[PDB]
Amino acid sequence: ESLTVEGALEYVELAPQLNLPQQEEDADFHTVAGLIMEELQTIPDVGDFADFHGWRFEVVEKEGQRIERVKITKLP
Repeated sequence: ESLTVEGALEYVELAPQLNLPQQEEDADFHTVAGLIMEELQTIPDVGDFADFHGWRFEVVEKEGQRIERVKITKLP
């Protein structure tokens, strides 16, 4: 599977690689999965997604209640 990360990748680890923008100190999430929950404000099902700074984050696999895998694509 093409362009996917684990839910629990750290923003701090992903972002410098996608040039995502730096976060502030009052950080609301630390992980890809956390990013998704933050934007949605709810428990994402499979195939829920969040758009953020020009990218889309889509939950492809849930293991239980954990977001296991997310698929990163590009927005318009």
